[PDB]
Amino acid sequence: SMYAIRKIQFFYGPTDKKSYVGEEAGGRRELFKTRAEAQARIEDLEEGVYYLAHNESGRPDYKIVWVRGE
Amino acid sequence: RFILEISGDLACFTRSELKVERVSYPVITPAAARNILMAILWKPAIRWKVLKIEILKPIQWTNIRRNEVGTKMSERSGSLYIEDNRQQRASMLLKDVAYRIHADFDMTSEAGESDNYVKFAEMFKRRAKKGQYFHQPYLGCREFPCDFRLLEKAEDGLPLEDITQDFGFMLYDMDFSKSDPRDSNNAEPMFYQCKAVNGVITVPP
Amino acid sequence: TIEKRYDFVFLFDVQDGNPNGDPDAGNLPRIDPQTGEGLVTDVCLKRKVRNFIQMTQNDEHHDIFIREKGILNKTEAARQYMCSRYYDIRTFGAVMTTGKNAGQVRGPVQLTFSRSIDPIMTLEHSITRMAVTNEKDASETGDNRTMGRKFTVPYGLYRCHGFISTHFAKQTGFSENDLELFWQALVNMFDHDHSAARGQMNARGLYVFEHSNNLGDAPADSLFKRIQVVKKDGVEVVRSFDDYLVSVDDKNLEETKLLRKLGG
Amino acid sequence: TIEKRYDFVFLFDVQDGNPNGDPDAGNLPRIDPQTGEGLVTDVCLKRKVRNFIQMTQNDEHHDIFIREKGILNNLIDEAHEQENVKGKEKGEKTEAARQYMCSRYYDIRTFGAVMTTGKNAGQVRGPVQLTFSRSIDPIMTLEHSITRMAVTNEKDASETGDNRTMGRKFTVPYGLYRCHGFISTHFAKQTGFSENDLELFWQALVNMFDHDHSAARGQMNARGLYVFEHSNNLGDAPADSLFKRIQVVKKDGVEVVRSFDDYLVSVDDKNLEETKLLRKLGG
Amino acid sequence: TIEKRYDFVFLFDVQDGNPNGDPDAGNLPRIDPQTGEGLVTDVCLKRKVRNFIQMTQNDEHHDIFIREKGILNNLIDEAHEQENVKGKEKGEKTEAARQYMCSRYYDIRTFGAVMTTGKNAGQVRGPVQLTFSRSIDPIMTLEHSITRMAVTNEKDASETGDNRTMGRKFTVPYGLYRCHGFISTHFAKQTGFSENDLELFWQALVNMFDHDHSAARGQMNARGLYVFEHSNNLGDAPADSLFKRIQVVKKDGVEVVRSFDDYLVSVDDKNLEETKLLRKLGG
Amino acid sequence: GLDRNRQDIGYVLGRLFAVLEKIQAEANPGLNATIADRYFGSASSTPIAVFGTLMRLLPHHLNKLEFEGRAVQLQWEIRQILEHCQRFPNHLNLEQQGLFAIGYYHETQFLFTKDALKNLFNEA
Repeated sequence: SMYAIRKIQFFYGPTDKKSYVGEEAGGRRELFKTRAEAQARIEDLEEGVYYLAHNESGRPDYKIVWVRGE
Repeated sequence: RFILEISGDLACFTRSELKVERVSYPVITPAAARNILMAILWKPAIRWKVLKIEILKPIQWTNIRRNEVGTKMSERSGSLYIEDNRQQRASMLLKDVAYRIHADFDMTSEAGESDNYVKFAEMFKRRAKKGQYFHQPYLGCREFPCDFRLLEKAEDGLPLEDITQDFGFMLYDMDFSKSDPRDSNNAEPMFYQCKAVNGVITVPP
Repeated sequence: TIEKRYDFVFLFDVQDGNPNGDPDAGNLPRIDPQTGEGLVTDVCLKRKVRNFIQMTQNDEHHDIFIREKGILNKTEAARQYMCSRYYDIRTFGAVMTTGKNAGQVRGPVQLTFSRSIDPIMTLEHSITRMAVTNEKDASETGDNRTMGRKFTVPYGLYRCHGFISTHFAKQTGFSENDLELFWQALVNMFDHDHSAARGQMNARGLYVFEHSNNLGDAPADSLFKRIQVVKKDGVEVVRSFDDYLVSVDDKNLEETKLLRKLGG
Repeated sequence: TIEKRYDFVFLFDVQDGNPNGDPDAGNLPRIDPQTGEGLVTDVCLKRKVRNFIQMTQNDEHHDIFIREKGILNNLIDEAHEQENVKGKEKGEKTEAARQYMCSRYYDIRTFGAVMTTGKNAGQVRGPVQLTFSRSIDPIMTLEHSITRMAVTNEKDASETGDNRTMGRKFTVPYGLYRCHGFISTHFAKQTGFSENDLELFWQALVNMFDHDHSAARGQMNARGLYVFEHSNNLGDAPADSLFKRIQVVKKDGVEVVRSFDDYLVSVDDKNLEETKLLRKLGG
Repeated sequence: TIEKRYDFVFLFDVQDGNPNGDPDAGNLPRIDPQTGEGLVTDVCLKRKVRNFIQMTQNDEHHDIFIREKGILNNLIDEAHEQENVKGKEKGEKTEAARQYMCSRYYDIRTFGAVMTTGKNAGQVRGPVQLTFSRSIDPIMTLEHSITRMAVTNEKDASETGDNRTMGRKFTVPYGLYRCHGFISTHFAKQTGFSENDLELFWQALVNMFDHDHSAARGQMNARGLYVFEHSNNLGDAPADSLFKRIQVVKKDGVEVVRSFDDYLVSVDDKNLEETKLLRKLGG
Repeated sequence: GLDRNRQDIGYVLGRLFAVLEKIQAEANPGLNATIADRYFGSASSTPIAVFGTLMRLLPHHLNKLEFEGRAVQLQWEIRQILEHCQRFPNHLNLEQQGLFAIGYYHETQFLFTKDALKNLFNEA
């Protein structure tokens, strides 16, 4: 259906929270038809240096997911 | 009557419907002025009454957050260990406020022996001049101390007479009646602020 | 038991490090948005006091009732016992689950936000580390690249205003020796607080105004105005305590209010 | 555990090359924007001490929680499944984990440490906190440039011009750095930082630099270590005076600082007779 | 592996030629603007070492990693098809690459190296390190101008007075230069640096310059090589209390220096003999 | 503008160098070669090396200048400028090294002006 990415973020202190990708801006969460686009998207996020926020434990984990077509 | 002016850097008077995360009023609270007067001189026989309130400088916001605990302490407990309780809280603080007040007072039922109107008025003037009180009046919270100068009329920056916006219905006070000594339980009288041009006028019942 | 109103002014400075990072915008030192100077909320000072007392005395009459795990691990009768047991609870007060009127128990001492004399500027160091946090993806292929952004300030100064109110001390029994303890505390409140984030924070000067009667004689505004602190004219960039000037006026206060120089 | 609170002042200089390089601007040595003085963040010096321990001991009770390449979370888990930690329930489990880890790794005992990632094992403030370090007089950086005589990949045997290979290696000619350090008795009692370990720490700082050499660093060495030893548990007096007793200043003649003999160090011990002891180690 | 730990000082002069020129400032020698002293970046002297080895050894177990014209990724990949083709499964495959590289190329076994371009093969800090080296007393560069008989191209076909563009050459009338070198042990144990390599290295230093003469450099030499030898893996005494015992001073009589007879060399051996050793190599 | 008598060493040395350069320019018209890359690097720290050496050969350039008026005017100008100095310093502080450049460029701007030197000479 609609392929996309699940986003998880681990903070120091056992807590941690979840949100998709594409919730940054006016555009809603972004939708890819093919898993290949999602794989490339994962790669290009993994490419760069990662700048930690405050009270952040380690580099985030992305996993791939297809969401039922909205 | 009496005319007084209050000054200070910071002040919040939290609405009810947002008490969880502070959203202060634009204007001062008619209930608050009562207690501010009572701070200088509390007797068990005096009933205060506020008549006129005057803004002085344009309203101005800032925002802040700090770490809180939300568990009222109880006898059965030993301590709190706040690390297991913290609830970060935000606040909408007014900045750089000075207000002017016209107010008077009357007598309660328990007039007592020394129920002389004149002596209470005189000692109030004395305490206002020398700087005397049970405790420094707040400005809606203990951390914002205020400063009060007893003046006659027009002894500060010219009042900001500019017509300002409405505010709908506003907190007035909290009834003491159905409560015995030490305010067992209370209700909440309201009023209508109705955007006074510059001088907000407190109507009695 | 105390019987006179008290006021005081407190002067303290941060050498290098962050006093109170905002928990809303990353961790930057709090700064007043439209002027460039940096606040320090009172509650931080109150916490440092409570920690000092818990660390120093360690016996009865001097428990704190608001602890931090790191350091260590009819109604009127109970209320009086309790307000006799914990130094903190009788000093700054507390609010009971139930009591005379919603549990309000105030206590004498009060404090206030402590601004800075001059506008202040911040530095954002970028910081790294050896090992990856978790084996998740393990960052094995040299991907441990991560940055930390630790904050700092170069130097400043801070003014704090504090009150007392003896009437509350009546119903809390604030003995004058407790007040002496309080003075000693704020004098030495900093040597027992060192953490990487804050860096070296230091206490400069304490000035105590004492009245004669219970209700006071002179409105405290002038009492504060007597002390003045100014930037030295020559320098345009402040870097130490040497760049400031402190002036005390004891020409008129001697009527019925005494002044001390406990701080220095 | 230890007995008496300590404070101290530390003096070291850089001969040639960059002590700490900002990951925001190449490897420019860290610099104050206004005064023009050089900054060396503490974590660098902490890292150097950790490295010295790594070199010197190679024994249990002295391992270090942070190393060149290791999964922290795996270390926490390993420490987690031991008999004491297994036996207790969750509430006491964190404290047990803290106690075991503090028993094992010298680093966590001395400095601070944070561990809440997987199976949480708490936070420890650690006794020996340590401050920034500043440079006495403003320093200048000599932007050096170098060349390579090969090319990394096979993509270009010959560049558009010559092989670019323009490498930059920054250096600093001189400057005295000072820092201030504290040790706490009460916090020490919690994690068991014992006296002998303090002895090891003093030895470390005295001989810390000789065992850290690199291309970029150049010659470094340490000059001064002055120690104030409080008498009673609580403070004798505020530290600030104790620091202000010793000072360093430029000799009047020079205006381009290029050695130690340019500077002058003076120690104050007249009003010392108070119970605070001054012990000098650096020289 | 070496069972001691070495620190040494080195003294070399230049007669009439540019020792190493700014890759940017035309080609003029590298000088310290504020004090007007000379500079010789370390990589230059190290590269001279590598050239010496290239000429002398020319077999396996002394091949050199950096060459006149080569592809680095090719050298890494070639190592990736040794016996350990995949048997280490990317966990220590990189570590196996490090071991093989350090097994072959004497350059990497001695000085540090970085091999993480393609199929990353590791990093080595390097048991030996060297500092920048600078001039005892200021030097003054004598710019020149020279002329070539014939024109390179035909673009400037016409020959006029302004034609036959001169181009330049730089020289230094004299100088002297101090070098400071450190040898680690604990780092040595990792990459198998052996005693025999050290002997080769001393012979490399003493006889470096005779085997390297170009047009620009002109004559250079080696005035002194002194080695202080520790007696423990632990640093017996700090660096400076060693180095200050070898003091070189301008003689009084001359105001302008022109040759080694002017300078004076003093070696101090008061009591270091008890544990430390001093051996003379330069002379 | 340009200070007549700022009197700090760098500025006067910079003016001197600029004048020498302009002399070299008009002395050899059919040329583009600039003493700039030749001696700014020398001039910053140790003028004592370079200034006198240049002064050795100024007279040749001056004589090779064709027109008498320019030569005598520039002669008087350098006589004016050299009045401020008393001794070639051997080393310069950082601000001196920069102010040397500022002086050079101000002097070049002033010289390239159409007739200012003519007016000043005519006053003389």
